Amino acid sequence: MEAIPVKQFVKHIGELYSNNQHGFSEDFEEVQRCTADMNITAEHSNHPENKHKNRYINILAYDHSRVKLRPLPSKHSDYINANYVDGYNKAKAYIATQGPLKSTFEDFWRMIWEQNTGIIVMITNLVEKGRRKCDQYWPTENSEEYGNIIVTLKSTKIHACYTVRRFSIRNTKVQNERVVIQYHYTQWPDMGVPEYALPVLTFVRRSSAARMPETGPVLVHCSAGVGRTGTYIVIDSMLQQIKDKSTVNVLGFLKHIRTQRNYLVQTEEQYIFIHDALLEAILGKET
Repeated sequence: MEAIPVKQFVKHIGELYSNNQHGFSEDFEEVQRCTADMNITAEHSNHPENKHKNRYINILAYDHSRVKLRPLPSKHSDYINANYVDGYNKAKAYIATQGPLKSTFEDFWRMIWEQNTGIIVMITNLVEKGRRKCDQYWPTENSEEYGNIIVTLKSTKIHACYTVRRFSIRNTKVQNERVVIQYHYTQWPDMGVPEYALPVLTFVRRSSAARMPETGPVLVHCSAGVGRTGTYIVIDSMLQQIKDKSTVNVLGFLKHIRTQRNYLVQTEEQYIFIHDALLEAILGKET
């Protein structure tokens, strides 16, 4: 599949790092240019009624892959800045989305309900170095109402680098009650990428393993829902590919998902960090 054997992975890393990381720069420029001769529309994102529902004006939801809310008894009531994103050998394994705004809390929770999503992966802090990145769309304790969905915090589990929050959500218009587990990574740096890949590895595996059978896509968000979100999706997907085929196709998979949401894996640093992480994962398994 134009993939690399796991055994060659270590060697491939060497190459990409060699010659002042020329390999990595080529690869990421290819990722960046892979849309060059593709115009992917995001028209609903820029409809006047929907512009306030985007956290970042340049981070849009491609029309073709966007998650649509069921329309309401409400012109653009169907829009949320969210896109289906493929996982390894499974279409629409994820919903990549922005960290919701106060204004989109209802949309966000309704999407989770309507998509049969049971896992939230959140890869941001609410505020970072004094900068707002994400509004708190869950109750600090007990219940909160977001439109037709009431969210009850049931249990919280705080690890070194991530917090797990077990929520019970109920649709007041509907069974009516669903468990939704948020895995909240809490140690992503203000700037750049994590120095140590292992906590991120650990986070991916546990959050990934929480995906239960016959459930809707896992929702992954950070602030904008492209950089860290894209990084998560690639690491998780490639770990599945390694498990399933003992191969890796980071460049191939990423070029693919770039068509489904804009800027997934937003930086070359993120691109390299993916490789570091898979390297550590592979060398972990080897021992």
